[PDB]
Amino acid sequence: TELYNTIFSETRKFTRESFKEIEHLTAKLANDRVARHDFLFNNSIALISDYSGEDSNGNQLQATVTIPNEITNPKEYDPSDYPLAEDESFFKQGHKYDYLVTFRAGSLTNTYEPKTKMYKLHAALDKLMHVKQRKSRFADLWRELCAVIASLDVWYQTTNYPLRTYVKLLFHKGDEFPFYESPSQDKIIFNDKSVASILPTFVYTCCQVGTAIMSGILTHVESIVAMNHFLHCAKDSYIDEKLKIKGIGRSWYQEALHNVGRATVPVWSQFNEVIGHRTKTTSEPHFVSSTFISLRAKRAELLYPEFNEYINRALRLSKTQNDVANYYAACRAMTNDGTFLATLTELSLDAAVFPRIEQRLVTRPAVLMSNTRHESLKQKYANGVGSIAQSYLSSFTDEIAKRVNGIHHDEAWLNFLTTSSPGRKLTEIEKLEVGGDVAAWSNSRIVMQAVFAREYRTPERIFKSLKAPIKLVERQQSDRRQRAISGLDNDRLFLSFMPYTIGKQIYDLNDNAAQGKQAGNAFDIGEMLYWTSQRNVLLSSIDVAGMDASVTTNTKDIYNTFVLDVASKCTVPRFGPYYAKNMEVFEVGKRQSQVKYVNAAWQACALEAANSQTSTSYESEIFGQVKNAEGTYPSGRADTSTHHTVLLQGLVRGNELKRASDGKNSCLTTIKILGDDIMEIFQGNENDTHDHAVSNASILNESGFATTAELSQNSIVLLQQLVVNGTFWGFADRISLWTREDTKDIGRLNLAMMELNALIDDLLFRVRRPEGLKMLGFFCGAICLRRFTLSVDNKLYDSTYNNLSKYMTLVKYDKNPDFDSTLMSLILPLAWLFMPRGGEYPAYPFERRDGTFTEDESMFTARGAYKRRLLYDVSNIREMIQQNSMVLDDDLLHEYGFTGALLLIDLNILDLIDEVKKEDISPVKVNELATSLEQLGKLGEREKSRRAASDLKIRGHALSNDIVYGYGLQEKIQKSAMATKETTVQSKRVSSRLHEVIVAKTRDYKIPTMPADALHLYEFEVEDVTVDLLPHAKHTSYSNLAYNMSFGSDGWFAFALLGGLDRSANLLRLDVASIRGNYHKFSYDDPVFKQGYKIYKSDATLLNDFFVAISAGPKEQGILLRAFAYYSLYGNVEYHYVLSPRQLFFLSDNPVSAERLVRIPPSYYVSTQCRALYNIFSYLHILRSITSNQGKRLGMVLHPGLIAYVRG
Amino acid sequence: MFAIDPLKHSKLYEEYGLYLRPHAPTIRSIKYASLIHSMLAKHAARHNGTLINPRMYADMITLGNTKVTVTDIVTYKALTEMSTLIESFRLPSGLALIIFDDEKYQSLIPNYINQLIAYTQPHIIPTWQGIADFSDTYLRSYFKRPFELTASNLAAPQKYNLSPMTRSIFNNTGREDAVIRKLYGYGEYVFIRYEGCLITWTGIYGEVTMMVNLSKRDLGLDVGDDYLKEYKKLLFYGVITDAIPSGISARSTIMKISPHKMMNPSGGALAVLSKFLEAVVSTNVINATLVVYAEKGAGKTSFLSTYAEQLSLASGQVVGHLSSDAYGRWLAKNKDVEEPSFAYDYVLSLDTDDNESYYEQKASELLISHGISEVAQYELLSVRKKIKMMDEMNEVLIAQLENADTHSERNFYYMVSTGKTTPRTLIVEGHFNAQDATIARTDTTVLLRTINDTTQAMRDRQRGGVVQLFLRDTYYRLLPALHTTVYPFEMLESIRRWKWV
RNA sequence: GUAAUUUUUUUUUUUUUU
RNA sequence: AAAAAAAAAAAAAAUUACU
Ligand SMILES: [Mg+2]
Ligand SMILES: [Mg+2]
Ligand SMILES: [Mg+2]
Repeated sequence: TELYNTIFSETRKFTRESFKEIEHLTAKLANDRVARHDFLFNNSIALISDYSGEDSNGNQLQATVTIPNEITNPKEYDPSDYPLAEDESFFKQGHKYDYLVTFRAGSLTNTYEPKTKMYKLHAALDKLMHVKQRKSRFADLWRELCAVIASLDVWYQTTNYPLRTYVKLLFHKGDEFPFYESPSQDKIIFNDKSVASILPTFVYTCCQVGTAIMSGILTHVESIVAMNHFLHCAKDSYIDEKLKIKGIGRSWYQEALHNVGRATVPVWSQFNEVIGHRTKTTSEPHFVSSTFISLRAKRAELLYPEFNEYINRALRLSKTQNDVANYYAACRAMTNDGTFLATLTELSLDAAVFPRIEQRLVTRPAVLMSNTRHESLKQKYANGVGSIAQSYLSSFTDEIAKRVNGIHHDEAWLNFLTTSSPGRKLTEIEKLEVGGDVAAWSNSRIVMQAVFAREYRTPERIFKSLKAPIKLVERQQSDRRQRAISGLDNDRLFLSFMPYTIGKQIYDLNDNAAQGKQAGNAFDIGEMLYWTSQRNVLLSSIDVAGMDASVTTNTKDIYNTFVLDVASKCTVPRFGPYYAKNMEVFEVGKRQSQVKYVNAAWQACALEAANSQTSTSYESEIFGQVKNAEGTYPSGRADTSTHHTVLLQGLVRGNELKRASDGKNSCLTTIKILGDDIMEIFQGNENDTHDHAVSNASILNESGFATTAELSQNSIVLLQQLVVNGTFWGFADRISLWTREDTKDIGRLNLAMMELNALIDDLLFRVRRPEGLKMLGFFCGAICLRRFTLSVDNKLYDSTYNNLSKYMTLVKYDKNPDFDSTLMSLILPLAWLFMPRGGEYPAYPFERRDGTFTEDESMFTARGAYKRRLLYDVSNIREMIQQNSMVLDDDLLHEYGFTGALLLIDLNILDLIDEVKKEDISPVKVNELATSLEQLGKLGEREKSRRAASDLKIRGHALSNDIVYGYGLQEKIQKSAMATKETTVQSKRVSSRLHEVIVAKTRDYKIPTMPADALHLYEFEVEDVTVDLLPHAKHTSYSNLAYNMSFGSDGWFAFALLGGLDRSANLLRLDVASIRGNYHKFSYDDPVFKQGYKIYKSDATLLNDFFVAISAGPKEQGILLRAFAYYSLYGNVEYHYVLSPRQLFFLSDNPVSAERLVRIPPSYYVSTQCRALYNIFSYLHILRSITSNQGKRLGMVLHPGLIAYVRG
Repeated sequence: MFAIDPLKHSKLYEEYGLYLRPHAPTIRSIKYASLIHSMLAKHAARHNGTLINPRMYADMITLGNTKVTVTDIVTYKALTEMSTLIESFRLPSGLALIIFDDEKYQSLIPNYINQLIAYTQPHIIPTWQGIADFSDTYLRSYFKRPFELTASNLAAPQKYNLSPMTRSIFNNTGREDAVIRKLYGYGEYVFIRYEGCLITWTGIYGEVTMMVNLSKRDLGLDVGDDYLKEYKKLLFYGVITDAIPSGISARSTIMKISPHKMMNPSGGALAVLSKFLEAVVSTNVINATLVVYAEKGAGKTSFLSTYAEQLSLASGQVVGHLSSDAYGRWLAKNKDVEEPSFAYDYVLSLDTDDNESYYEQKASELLISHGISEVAQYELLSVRKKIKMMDEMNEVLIAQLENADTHSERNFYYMVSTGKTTPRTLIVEGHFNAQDATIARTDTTVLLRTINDTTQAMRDRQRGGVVQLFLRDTYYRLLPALHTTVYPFEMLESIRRWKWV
């Protein structure tokens, strides 16, 4: 009757009775809130105050539950906590609180006359408490708390843990919940007004703290230290106190690692291989031990004194490097609440986007060639930091200038507009001219360009944009400020397109720009893993504090001098509305005017650099229109990241030439830069490496940047990835399973499960217990997302219910709301979670009819069509090949509920919904709009690539339109026209069409089978022979290289068997990723690769037309052909499966690494594709069954029908 | 084929001094291009304002080498129509597309013509001082050819082989067109009309030309007059067309004045200036502020006070105006006061020229620590010695911009703009681009240029001429032209073009 | 556990003053 | 018929995530 007393809680297996029991107990928690209130606040939970247990490293710790008085008895709302200026035009200049202050919920009353300043301030302060706090990822917040508490109960088989008393001592105020969230009003309603204003967020803090316990990061006694620390910050203002101690509670680990003294660590080769292990010293240099003094004093007075004694204990009780790594993982969970930090955008404005002026002022360069209006066409630096940066950068201006000449910049701008982002707002006079449907789609950059295509070559288009304001728009992020961003219109975004195109070319001439976290696996940290394995090396992960605001108007000129140099050496006619022509010009030394030939790239860059207005504007409900001060880099632009990257690498690499011309050597080996992230690695003498690092920091101060120097001997950070002595420390708190930033819970069904699957995958190699991460996600899919609510027409309400009730349980609502249709929830079976095209979640052992169980599927278990095998696996494949039958045992699959689960998948509800939405898109308007965009770039090569697609489709091969480059313009205008929400007339057509398919499918539903399913009929037998471990198993037994890869664990053993990444495969992936613009991460599952590889194997002689259809130039044709040639060594088309790079972070991508572990009889090789096929069968089985792998060799058996399907 | 049809907009070309020859192979060609314009505009209107194949259009018109004939039919219906028209011309080549090098001319080109320029090689006619050269091939054959009458040239139209059908008259005699027309027999000739002036002065380095937006009668100046006489009219309406530094100074005299074409204001200027007039007029904006940067010695205070009255009279509201020395003169008095006053009427009373600035006191004692006391000692230094002193003056400026303290620059402008009794409209002047982060939160900052050699107005003055020249060089080194450049005649033109109520 | 909310217009009745 | 206040019915415009 209780979740911790179930038999699934003691066996962790799915029998026909354990499964039906957990199914009914979890559906009871998802439907009604009386059961949830009963589950969370039952009187059987005895409150505990004193606790004692082991810390994260096995030492004894004692804690006491402490809830401050300011949370139980909050104060009255003080109106002086949010002051205003004497003009009342904005908030006060220096105001203490940018976030929600802790006060009594009912203490905030709005007793002012409407349309008044103090009325607006209170109508907005009300939205801060009731609207900016409801941020849930999957479901209601009380449902998400039930999911965390259910898993903590089923895992520990008890209820006496400290997190239960926190839940009861915080939210149990009466016989109902203190507050709820109404999805209709999009608001949080308070039932108890005598409650703290900040409590709705602490429901997420409990979710996050319980998530770290399931993860192995925190223990039960450490959950007290963590919850006591969070409640201590909420005494005055939660978010303001957390941001103020975020770094001080984390930067202690470098001192704790120094005191360890020695460490045995793995050693990395240059080619991404662990080649040995060594014992080194972890003592820091003398200039690092000097910062231990100032940091000791800051912790002693700013930190919660119970939290400080945990750090002092972590710092004295650590004996190995694995000790510091475990204590450090806990202090991230103690200082990161897990939520996304949100407030009023007027309150975070001055702290996020206001310009700031650091050490030194940056001076101008000498103008050499000027305009008729005295606007610099060409300049040069006399001295300073501009002279130092250009000494390195001016040596790329000739090679870049010729790469720019070989680009069609008008077609490049049309591909840059792959964004459906707003820009501005249409005008009614303008709106009337286009008419109807078109204006409904104008929230996109590609559609605003199509409407105004008549004036693309008109120069007045530019000047009209200097009259429009830059709309400010902000985003959220965990553990940081709000950081408003600028949204430019298509015209101001155009003036930044040539400075972007120019500075992007230098990425091809250096190796000091980080590609990013493109690969998604350990290939991103491959350089750090190597350089942190060397000796006599100094590691510098230096950070520019608020670079976006620190860039002043004269600092931007250092990049202008670079762009204007390139533009003057190129020959570009007809860029936008510009053309090359003779121009009257002023020169230095000469007294009258000259005449020069200025090309189009020079005219665009020269106009942009001399008309710079960076101030953004936010329209506030309180103050009207609010404008920023001038100077902050807009950061919504084409060249916002290439500017920071080019400016920083010219200062670091130019200081290398400055020191050489002064008689000083450089100890600098590599630098990696991405935006404002810098990573410097010096190797050499101790005083030589310190000398070079100090002058590098001093040249950054001379450029008006403030920065803190965190130098280390044995740790380095880049892009939120910490590497310490050849070991990766993951940041598990940076991933919120329970909160999200966008107020659009995309993924109404079967796509939220893809979002949860993608979030669990990111957590595996940054967590200490991935098996507790599986129990968590299982209960999230069983409680948070198990209902599917849609509105059904009343004339079909009883027909859909009576027909669907035979497979699944449905919920209905009020009979008559006095409307046409009423809404109807749908409760899907638990078996839906583990099914393909459904939940696709790792399963627990199901019980077969003969009494044996299936495999306990791990976190490395593949998805896709591979999940279909579980249907035959519970049907005893082993017994199935003995009888030579291919049958499903439909009776047993019905008891668990797979028949009802697979039926719901066959309705294809989401696909069905999008068909009624595209019926309202008029293709006459999409084609007319696409016709006018084609007159802007290249005059052709859309029809040509479209015809190549159709002349391809006439044969066996038919590409999807998103792949074809000729439909690139349409596919966006479809997205632009489909971005609209569903209307009420469309909900009827959905209900009508959904009703037709239910009476069509539910007649006699049997689980269907294809002939290709014979490939699933294979098994394995355990021999008595122990396979040998790879030699890098000894090298990883000291100081494991991930939190989930400790010695003896399942992630450690999978490395000792399969090995590490395939260096040759990841290299060919980084190439095919750099061929696609506006493309973050490429995987071998991508449509262009999968569709192109399918023809490369079937009909290679048609591969040229494929290249014309996708518009692959000779460079990308070689990059794709080179990857098709390698993937064919191990790839397969017939047996599809899906692994993620974040999932196999350190593990091998190539299935062939598993053929040394399995023995296959040579009589089974009956076809040319058998070898690659059998390598997959064993590669997927060893990753799925890794929890019971004791290191024995396997023998493969095959169904006689599998052999028949392969022969032909 | 001109980019703007001269048969329709004949008054536009008359502004440049271009009068159509009366009504030949050239008479036939200007009629043909007028038919192509009407056809192109009719075709563009039928697909959302765009031509469907701008490359086929450009090749048929400008090269004359393409024929489209029906023997799909709906996609080439417009190109078949343009084809039979151009066949009927029977030209030996194609019509070249002609453009001027004027910003005003380029702003009036139709949209469909701009779509052709990407697929043609246009013939761009240059302009010297806003006037296209009449010696061009196409300008000589299509329009009348001007004949400039001067004082050493005044004679009957018979002394030269002038015909009223081929020549227009540019009267530069200084006398009325009515006396010239009747006392010398030019009754049948067409005179060109210029509304501006073009003055030539004597400079320190040579001779300086200046274009003024006033008539030679309105501007009361003749040959030999002084630069200081009628100075405010030159400053409000004049733009010097030389490279900076020009040699203009208070010792310049006029060598020559002539009627000239009147200048057009820039488009990027009128856009940023009308972006400021939106905030003045709107009710969704509480405080409006225009920041104006200029070089030290440009004469921006004398102008921006008149600009502020003309804005107050047109908008009907009160306009405040802080000088560029407002903060330094306040800081000189209240640097030791613990709780100084930030009232607008108190700050406004310190903004007089008799109050010394804080930055002038520090640069005075700085120039003494190096031994500089006169302008002649300063001009003798090398560039590296000067730059080494400006770096020490940059340390005095950074200390007032780095934080937001009681006496900081950011707090000063905050407590002044957000005051209860401060005007709603403010015009603040600045010195260098780093004050972007301190002066009021705005969306419109401009850089003002005048007719002034700023280094010459600083060394030809009194009241500490060496500190004034030193600070001019220090600020110049911190103020590039990275914000939109405006002129006094453009800032006054924006007020007139705005529709008040 | 739904389909509401801002401001503006028109006609429809209610009550108050001339 | 001059106005004010509320009730019903219909129309108008209207919340927003840059690179
Ligand atoms: Mg960093
Ligand atoms: Mg930064
Ligand atoms: Mg950063």
